[PDB]
Amino acid sequence: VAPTHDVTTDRSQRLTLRFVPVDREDTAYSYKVRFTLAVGDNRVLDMAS
Amino acid sequence: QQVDPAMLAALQSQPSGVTPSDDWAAAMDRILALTTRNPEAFRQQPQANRFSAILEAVVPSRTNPTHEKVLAIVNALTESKAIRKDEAGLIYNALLERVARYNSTNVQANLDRLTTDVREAVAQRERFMHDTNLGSQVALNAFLSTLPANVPRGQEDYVSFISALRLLVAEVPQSEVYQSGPDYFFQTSRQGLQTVNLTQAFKNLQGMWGVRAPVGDRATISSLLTPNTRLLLLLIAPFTNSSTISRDSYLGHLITLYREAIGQTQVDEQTFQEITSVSRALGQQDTGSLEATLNFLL
Amino acid sequence: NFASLAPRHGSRPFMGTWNEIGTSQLNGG
Repeated sequence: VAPTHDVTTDRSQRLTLRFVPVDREDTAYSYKVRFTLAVGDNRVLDMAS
Repeated sequence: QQVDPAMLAALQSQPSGVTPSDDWAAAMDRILALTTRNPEAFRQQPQANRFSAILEAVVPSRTNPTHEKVLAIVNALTESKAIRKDEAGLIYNALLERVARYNSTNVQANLDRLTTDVREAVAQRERFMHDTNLGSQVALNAFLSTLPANVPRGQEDYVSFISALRLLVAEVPQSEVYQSGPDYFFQTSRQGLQTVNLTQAFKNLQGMWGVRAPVGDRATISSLLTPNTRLLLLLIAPFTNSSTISRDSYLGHLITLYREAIGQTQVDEQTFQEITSVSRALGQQDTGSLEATLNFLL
Repeated sequence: NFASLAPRHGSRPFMGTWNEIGTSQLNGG
């Protein structure tokens, strides 16, 4: 019967979303990146995916 | 093992889970969330199994008990062995064709009268398992309307022996008498031994009720008694007090002495229970735990 | 009870076993 009523969202959380980078800079062998993973406001993140 | 057959009809044709189509008072009991054990259990079912119960409870369905009332009859006929058990799948395949052929308002109310007297007027079947006039009272009241009541010697002890024999087949639910051939018999148990030839016993006891025999005569009755008469007097011994045949008839040499012979074994069996339990308490050969044990008791 | 979350097989909710809450996966355990 696949339950409803506060199993799934009613409310348009985006199913997956592309983060954007900022403050990347180089070395002759290495490479840095940075991200702000803004999981926010009545949602979770599982971090394996 | 069961008492009633319609409960098994209510066990083989009712839904085990609570449904509002048949048990509304228990299905509405849990929709409104008013229950002792696990009250809050109907909100947390989703829209699948709410509307499939909450619609069917405020307006019930209208089912047909025709298939259920006949199992309260077809079971009630096979409990009393009227039908073979290998056969009830045919008669319910024929009764359901019957009561749907000639169906009416009447027959649906006439089966319902018949699923009540196989419940509360089948108490006769509970009755003559106790009074056992299946084959013990009305099958022996033909035997007491067969024997001659005019005995020359011992007119009074003749009608006290059979007064103690009617009590024998009454206080025992298993024993029964019957008509097989031109003579009546009496077995002390179903699936049982010790069949007495009841016609060939009272004919042996006729002309015997007054002897006044002495107490120095044992091995004469091989040509006078018969061992089944000697066994019928064994089966009348525990239900015969000391006031039936008093002291000095030859049955007083038999019926009183048979109670002493039963009186030996009803305390020596307790002795025999002690001996067979002390052979493993000290350590004894179990082959030689019965040879010398019986010789001390016989 | 949290019965409004489990995917119900019929009326009874599908409640898992008791080893489905932790893990003990080490090298040789």
